[PDB]
Formats: sequence, structure tokens, C-alpha cells
Amino acid sequence: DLHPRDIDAFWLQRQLSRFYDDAIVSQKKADEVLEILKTASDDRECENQLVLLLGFNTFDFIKVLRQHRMMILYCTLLASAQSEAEKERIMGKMEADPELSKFLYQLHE
Amino acid sequence: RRSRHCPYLDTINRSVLDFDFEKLCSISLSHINAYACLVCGKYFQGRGLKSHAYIHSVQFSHHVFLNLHTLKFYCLPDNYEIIDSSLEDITYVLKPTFTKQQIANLDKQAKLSRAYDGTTYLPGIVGLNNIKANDYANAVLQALSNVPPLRNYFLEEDNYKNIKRPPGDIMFLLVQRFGELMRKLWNPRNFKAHVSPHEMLQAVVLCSKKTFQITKQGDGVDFLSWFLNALHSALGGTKKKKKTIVTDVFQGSMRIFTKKLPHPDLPAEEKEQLLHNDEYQETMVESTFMYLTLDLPTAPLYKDEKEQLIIPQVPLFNILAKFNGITEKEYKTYKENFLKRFQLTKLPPYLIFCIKRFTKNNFFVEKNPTIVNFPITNVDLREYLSEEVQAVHKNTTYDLIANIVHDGKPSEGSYRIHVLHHGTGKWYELQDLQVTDILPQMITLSEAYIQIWKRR
Repeated sequence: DLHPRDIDAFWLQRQLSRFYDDAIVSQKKADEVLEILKTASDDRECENQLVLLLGFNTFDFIKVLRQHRMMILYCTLLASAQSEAEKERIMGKMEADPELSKFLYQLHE
Repeated sequence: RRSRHCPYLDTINRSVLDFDFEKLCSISLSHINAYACLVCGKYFQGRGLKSHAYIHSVQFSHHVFLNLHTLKFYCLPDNYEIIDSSLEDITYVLKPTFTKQQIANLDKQAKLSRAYDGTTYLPGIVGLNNIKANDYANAVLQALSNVPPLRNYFLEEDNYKNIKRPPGDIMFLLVQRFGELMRKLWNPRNFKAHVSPHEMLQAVVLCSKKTFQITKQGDGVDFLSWFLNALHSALGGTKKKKKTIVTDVFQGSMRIFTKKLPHPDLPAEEKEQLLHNDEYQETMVESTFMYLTLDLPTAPLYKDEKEQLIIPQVPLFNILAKFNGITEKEYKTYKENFLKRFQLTKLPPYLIFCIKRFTKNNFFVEKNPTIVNFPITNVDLREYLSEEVQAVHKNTTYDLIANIVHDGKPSEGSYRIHVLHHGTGKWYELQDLQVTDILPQMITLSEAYIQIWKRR
């Protein structure tokens, strides 16, 4: 269960580090995965994009994306918010979204 | 330059970081220029090449270290300080700092503070690990930390950092270590759900001359008295400033209108001679009663028609009425019958009462099991105060804030604390490391030993 409080700021890179041992390469791949997860168009098209990012194998990444696509992106953006402005923006756009609102309510409760 | 883009920061193990014990290096065993590892868990020394930290980072691949004094996260192998605000939790847990307003919103504790681990909790209701027989000291510390005066005073390092203590004094550690424990026990975002009293208990053991150590348990009343005296003598600095935080928050004034008896084996004339020659005179010796030792009556050691339970109950009002002016008490001094009588001149804001439920028999040391039927909602000592200044004390409606009960046999006994938490109304009972919920009616059931009441 990918709980709202489960994902941390570095959790996206940490999970992505199971397959990539090179920290710099792992960080670059995690940032690319985030940039693909955000600004997403189609389930299969973004799945193919994630395949191009992290190989045809390692289907666990695609499974995690299917289980948490908006959840992962929103949690990573909010947790990795450098200052109060980014946190305010993320929480504001998560208040409008129903799933994100429930995610935040569970996270703070 | 390399900050804000550190890849190694994604490997910090928040679960293993425990900054409660002493802040020393792994190999160096030096307290200077320490730098704990945010991945390897342990703490090393140095912050650069040819230092223990760089070697430990290179060898163990743990490439993230934070300085315990500079409070900065740096990549020790690369000597490039990192900059990520998402890591502020580690700094907050290491150095808990309470804001000017956050140190006064302790009564507005609505949401439960969930630790970084998988355990929701509430600040203040936290357990101190029972390192060997540290139960008495842990209970006394967890009860003294409940009082908002002392907690607020110790939550601001500025209130004690500039204290002018002698350079060659070790007692200043007690005023310094207790502050760290109080700050950690009130951390709203602590990494763990409990704080280890190891540092504070070790300091208490060192600053007490082999008394009240962590190995052998001690008396809770004696430990509380010693800690209060040490805090009062440590809060003041380079002067006889009796107006300490502890002396102002938990010490009051009692006027003992005490007297003495002439002789039991003398006739009327010889007794009256001493009664008139000021040899059996009544005098006022008013002192500062930091703790009011309300003595419980010995168990009758005999059953009766009533009292289906064979535990002799006793009302708090009758117990506390002894300190009143009318109630006279006798002291069996050497070659004298010191028949005295006390009177509370002034009540402290947070009265601390410690019922001496344990005595010494002619061949052993028994513990009186009489219960103290003390209402824990409202009570007034104006019915036992001194008649001279009865109307001077505007507020007298005191309510019990924390009770520490020493259950079990005298030799092998457990020390449990039943504390009435603020913010909410639940009077939680805390074990050494277990936090439970106690019904208010059940609080007045367990035989209390030390009680602290807030005068409101």
C-alpha cells in the first residue's frame, strides 16, 4: 500500500536505486522518471516512456506507476518542496484534486 | 556549488539516527569537532581528509555526515556541504528548538504527534528507557517535566545558557542535561516515539556522589528532593539569587508555629516552671516548604464490619489537615517532647506533596498500603492555611497535575507515573516505556507516593 506518508522526498530515487547503483546516474534517472510522470499523456505512452527511461525489464517501476501515478508525483513534489512557496503551491493544487485532497488528509491525520 | 544537487542525500537512514546518547566519535573518543554519520548511524570525528570521518565514509561508503555542532549536512568524502530543506527533520530532532510562541501553545495540543517511525504519540507523554534500575529517576523526571513552568523554562536554552556558573563546577551539567531531556521529551516531530534518559541519568549519577545511580534504584521522594535542590542551586549563578525558576514555581512558604513540651516525668510545678520560663514556648520558625511531606496514617492492621476490601482507605482532606494550624504534631527528639504545629504561610503555584508511604519497623522496613482518597478535579487548601494571610492568597482552587505511584513490594517495586496531560483531559499512566490510558477514578485508587498539583 503506497500510503501518502510512505513516499518521502528521497523515496522516489531510493526505490529507483534498486536497479541503478550509480548514485549520479540513479539521481538523473529518478529526475527523468519524475519529469515523465508529471506532464503525462497516456497510460501506455507514458509506460513506453518509462520503458525507455529504465529498460524493457524492471516492470516493478511500471507497476508502481500504475498503482500510484498522481500519488507519486504529488508526494514527491510536496516532500521535495524546497521552501514554503513550493509547498503552498503543491498543497493548493492538491486541495482541489479529490484524490490528492484525500491523500493530504490521510497524510496529516 | 555542489549543494542542492547532492545524489548521496537519498541514502540517509532516518530510522537508525538516535542522537540521545553522548556526542563522541566512534574511534577518536573525542568530543571536539564531532560529525555524526547520516547513513552509518554512528558518530565520528573530523570534517575533512585525514580525519576519522573521511576514512569512515570512504571505507563504509556512508557518504553523508552531519556535524553535531555546526548542524550542517555535508558529503564528507567530497567535503561539499549539502543544502536540502527536506532534511530539517534530522536537525530538529538533533537540536529541538522551541519558538517564542510555540513554547506557549502547549495547552493547544489537539493533533497527535506522529513520530518518524510507525507510532502516533503526543508530546509530553513519552517514555524514558529503564536503563537498569532507573525507574525512580525516570518517573521523577517525567513528572517534573509535566509542569508547564519548568518545561517552558527548560525549553528555552537562552534562559540558562548565560548563567554565571563557576568554571570548575560539575553541577552545571544537571541544569544543562535536564534541559536537553525536557526539550527532547517535548519534540513535536521526534524521529522516535521515546527519549533515552541515559545522558541525564548519567549526569545525575555523576553529580550526586555515588547516590541515586542507574544501577540500584532509589527513593522517589529523595530523588525528587535532591534534583529540586540541585536545580535550585544550579539555576542561580555567581550569587545567592534564591529567586530561581524552580524556587519560584514549586517552592512555597510554611510558618511552623512550633513548640516543645517540658517533661513527661515531672510534677505540675516543675512542668509549669518550664512552660512559663520559655523552656516550652511556642515560636514561629517559618521556612520554605518546597515539598509538603503529608504523612499517611499507619494501617490499623485489623479488620472491621465495613470495608469489604481490606485496604484501609483515607481521605486526602484528613491527610492534609495535619499541616493546618490547629493540628498539633509531636516530635520525639532526644530527651525532649517536641510537640509542634505547622501552618502554611504561602502556597506555591505548583504545590508538590510526597506522602511518606514507606517507614522502617523495629526489625524491617514496611510500606504503608493506606490509600489516599484524593479528588483529582478541584481542591482548596484555604481550609488549612494560616489565618493571618487567608485573604491574601486570591487563588486557592488547586488541581492535581501528576501522581507518581510506587507499586509492588518495598525491595522489589515498580515506579509508575499517573500524569494528567494538558491539551486533552485524559490522565494517562506511563510505565518506564509503556504509555497507557488511566481512568480518572482509577487514578485515586493506586496508592500515590509523590503528587504535584497546579493551583490554577
